[PDB]
Formats: sequence, structure tokens, C-alpha cells
Amino acid sequence: AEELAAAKAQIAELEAKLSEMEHRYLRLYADFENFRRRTRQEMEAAEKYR
Amino acid sequence: ELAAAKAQIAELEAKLSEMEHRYLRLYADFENFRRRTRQEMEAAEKYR
Amino acid sequence: MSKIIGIDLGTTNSCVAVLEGGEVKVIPNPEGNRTTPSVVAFKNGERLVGEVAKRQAITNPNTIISIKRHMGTDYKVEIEGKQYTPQEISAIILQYLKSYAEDYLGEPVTRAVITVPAYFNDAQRQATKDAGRIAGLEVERIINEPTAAALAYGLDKEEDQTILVYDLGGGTFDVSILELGDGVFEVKATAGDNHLGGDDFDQVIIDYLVNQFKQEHGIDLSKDKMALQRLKDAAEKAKKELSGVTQTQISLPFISHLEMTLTRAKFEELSAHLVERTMGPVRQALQDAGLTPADIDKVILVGGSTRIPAVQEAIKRELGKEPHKGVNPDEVVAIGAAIQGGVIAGEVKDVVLLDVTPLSLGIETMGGVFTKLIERNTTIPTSKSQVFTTAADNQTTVDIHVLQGERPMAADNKSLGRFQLTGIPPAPRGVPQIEVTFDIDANGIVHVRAKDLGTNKEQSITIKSSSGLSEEEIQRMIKEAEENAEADRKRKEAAELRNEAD
Repeated sequence: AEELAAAKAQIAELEAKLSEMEHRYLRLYADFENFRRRTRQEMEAAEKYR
Repeated sequence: ELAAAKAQIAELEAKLSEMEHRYLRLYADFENFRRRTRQEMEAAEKYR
Repeated sequence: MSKIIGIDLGTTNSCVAVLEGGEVKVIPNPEGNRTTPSVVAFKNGERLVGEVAKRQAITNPNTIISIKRHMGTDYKVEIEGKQYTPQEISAIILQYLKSYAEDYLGEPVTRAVITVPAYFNDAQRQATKDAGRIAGLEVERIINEPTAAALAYGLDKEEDQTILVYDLGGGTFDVSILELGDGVFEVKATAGDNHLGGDDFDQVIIDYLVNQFKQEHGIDLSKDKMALQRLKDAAEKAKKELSGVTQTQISLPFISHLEMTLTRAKFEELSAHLVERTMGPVRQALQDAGLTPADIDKVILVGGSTRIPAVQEAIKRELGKEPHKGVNPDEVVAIGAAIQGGVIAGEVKDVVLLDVTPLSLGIETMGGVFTKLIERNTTIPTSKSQVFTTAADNQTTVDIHVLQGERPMAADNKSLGRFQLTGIPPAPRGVPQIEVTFDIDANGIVHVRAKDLGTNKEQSITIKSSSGLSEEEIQRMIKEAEENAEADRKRKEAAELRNEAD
């Protein structure tokens, strides 16, 4: 009865933390993966204008 | 089902370790870029 | 998703900033300007905004100049083809700031946050979230300038405390006294001056200057505006110099020419009068709160013109201690706006530790010549891989020996690993490929692999300590490489390419 409940209880807390886990967890990626492109134009800008 | 609850629980804790790791290697690579780039733009603007 | 982008508007001081990774970032504008400013215009069918709007301002019907004064007011401008309101004009301030943060990042920011005054209340500080969403960029909250840079830095590690800010506007002054609610900010006191600041400073320079030139040649200055521009600029220079530097001069020559040796304590006795137009706002705060100059836990330096030692020699002898200078005060509102911007919609609790590598790691070439793969200082959770080939024709097997240090030599370095690998196929030297991935985890025990290709037979090692020892012992060696300063004489074994026989 109550023996059943902690199942999706724990499950709950877990995937729950997970959501954030995922999100933040590719935040870093996406950003660094952006500014490699950044510095990627930064050589282009220093190619004349430096 | 019964302890398959515990099974996924496992799965997810596991993806906790697994995840954080997936991150700290990230922190590694990210912060690491700097030494390099800084010095790259050094040599860029001494000459030219 | 999307990152929550800062935009402050400080009425002639303004910025839109962001956070990429673990370091706080101050954006660049379309103009070469580190920051382009708050004022704008219009014309037929086409808008003009920023530093590009503002010099078409003394040349064209449309210029709005520091509209900060009308936010939260019933103020309505009569302008061509429709009269206008502070909101619709600011919608364009941040429409342009939107296209500009977009033409920087490429990963759009819809969600955004603002920097307002600490004095403001339900009327105008709503006007912020509202006009914030008028341009189209939503506001996930509105900070206040002072609690903002307070949390650009940030106070929440620390304990229940008290503080007073320093706002220096563009020709406005302010300070707002604050306290910690052990996780909560409520701004307590407010003071400052409606016109005082950097431009005024430049004009005491231009004033004593022009007055002194009428003191010599009898010939007056201010009638002439390329001359006076020359003045504003060169005098700004001498200013920030007096701040940093111990002595100065100004080369303004081919005037029509003034060449002077610019002084510091004359500029100081020049400027040491309005530094007590501040002490007024300051101590008026000290009474608005009730707690004496001796009641505070931390205090700060903000604004553009705050970089000179004038106010700071008025303070070190005012409140007892030095300010936190750990910022680049000029833009210091912008980033602050986004700090929590990414504390909300984004990353949570942060160690950011073992972010460095003990030493340059490499291995045993050509009988001990040491080549690096890993350098020093390198974020630990990483691994680098490289593949050598055959010493000599028919190497039936290859031993592996790895070093840690800098000095390019065998026992001039610390023997780390020694382990070997056999079965290689017999054949000409240099050809066969053997890989070694130095695989460096975060936690400090380092794995290292070497494996043939064509074999796919592989031997690797799992080391233990990597250090086992202390700081001084290492740095005594980091010193030691320097100390040796050319044991590089082993370019002698570099000419041992004599090994080649043909």
C-alpha cells in the first residue's frame, strides 16, 4: 500500500533533479560552442583592422 | 516494476555521476581555451 | 534554451551584457565603442539610434537627451507625425540593443533583465519591466543599479552586513546604503548630486586651462570649438593620468600653441572642492540609516569617472579602510543585471576546483629527450593523445617512459612510468603507429594508453599519486627549470639524427 508509493516518490525527486541536470548540462556546451565561432571571427577582424 | 523503480533510480543516480563528469570535462575544455587564445592574439598584434 | 541578457540604461551611461561559461562578460556595440550610449532620433521612414543618432543630434530636428528624468512620469513629447512617450522611445532604445546583442551572440536573448535606481518605487520600476517588453525583449525581473553591481560582485557567501555604494553617472552622482538579510537585499539609504561627474571634471580642466591662456597671451579660448574639442579630449587624458600617474604634461600644440607640464596636486586642489559635495550625500545617507561611518561590513566604487584617487583619498581618511576595486567600474551595472540572470534560468552551485595541472607531461623520445603533450596549468578533467613510431627498423617491441617537469631531459626529470609493449610487426622504422592517450581524469590518478594501430594490441597504465607531495617541493622545481636557463645543450642529441644511416 504505502509500500508502493516511494517508488515514483524517489523516481520523482530523481528525474526531477534530472531536468535541470540536462538543461544546464548542455548550457556550457552551447555557449563555448558559440565563442569558438566568436574568436573564429576575431582572427578575421584582426586580419585588417588590428 | 517493484524494484525496477529502484532500477531506474539507479539509472539516474548513475547519470548523475555520469552527467556531472560530462560537465567537469566541459569546464576543463572551456577554461582551457584561454591560455591558448590569449597567446594567439598576442602574436596577432605584436606585428602586422 | 536562452541566456538571460542584461541591459542597463543609466542616462548617458548604458550597456547590454551577458555571461558565457564561468566568466562575466561586457558586450561590444555596433560602433567601435566598448559601450554605445542612451539617446536617439528619427527621420523619414528610418530610425537612427546610439552614437550614430547622437551627432546627427546638433544637426537634425530629432535628438532625445537623457530621458531617465521622464521614466515613471506623465511626460509626453510633441514630435513629427505623432507625439511620443518615454516607453515607445525606450522600446527603440532596446530594439536597437536587441539587434546589437543579436549581432554579437547569434544565440538570441528573448529573456532579459534591467538596472534601475534603488530609490524608485511602484510607478517607474514597473515602467522598466513594461518598456523592457515594449521593444519585444521580456524581463524576468528588474534589479536596481546598486543592489545590481553589489551582486555583480555578490554578497551572499558572506554574513549579515551593511554597505554604501558609489554611483558615478555621466555628470550625475549617487550612493545607496544597503544591508544583508542573510540572502536578502533591501536598499536602506539614498543620496548624491543631480549634476556632478566626469564631464564637469573635464570642464574644470578646460576652465583653469582657458583662464590661464588668457593669463598669458591675453587671447581667450571658448569662442573656438575644434580648439575646445581639442581641449575636452586632451584634458580628459591629463585627468585619467592624474588618477594613475605621478606626473603629467599636455601636448596640445599647433593651437593657433599650449604645451604645459600637467600637474596632479594642482588638478587635485583644482578638484578637491566637489569631493566634499559628495561627503554631503554620503553622511546624509549616514543619517538616513542612522548608523555612523563605523557601522558597515563592506563598501564600493562605481561609475565612469570614479577611477581617479580624489574621492579615494577623501575616503581612506573618511570611513577607515579601502574599497573593493575588483571590477571595471565603467560598465559594472550591465553584467550585474545578468548575474542572477544566470542564477535563475541556468547554472547552480559551483566548485570550479582542480582547474589546474601540476606539470607539463610528456615522454621518452630518442633516448630520453622529453616532449610534452600535456602542459602545466591545464584544467585536470582532460586527456591528450599522440602517436609516435619506430625507433629503428624492426622494433620487435617498445618500452614506454614518461616524464613530468619542464627541463627537456631524462633524469633532469621525474621518472613517472616505465612499462613495455610487444608483438609489434617487423618492418621499416618510423612506419608502424603506436598511440598514447594521456588520459587525465579530474581527480588526480592519471590513466595512460599506448597501443599499436594495425595490431590493436594495447598496453596502458593506471598510475597512483602523480604528486604524493607538497606545494614548495614542486614550485622549487618549477623554479628549477628556470634556474637552469639553457641545459638545452642537448640539442647535441638533436644532431644525433646522425642515427639516420644512408
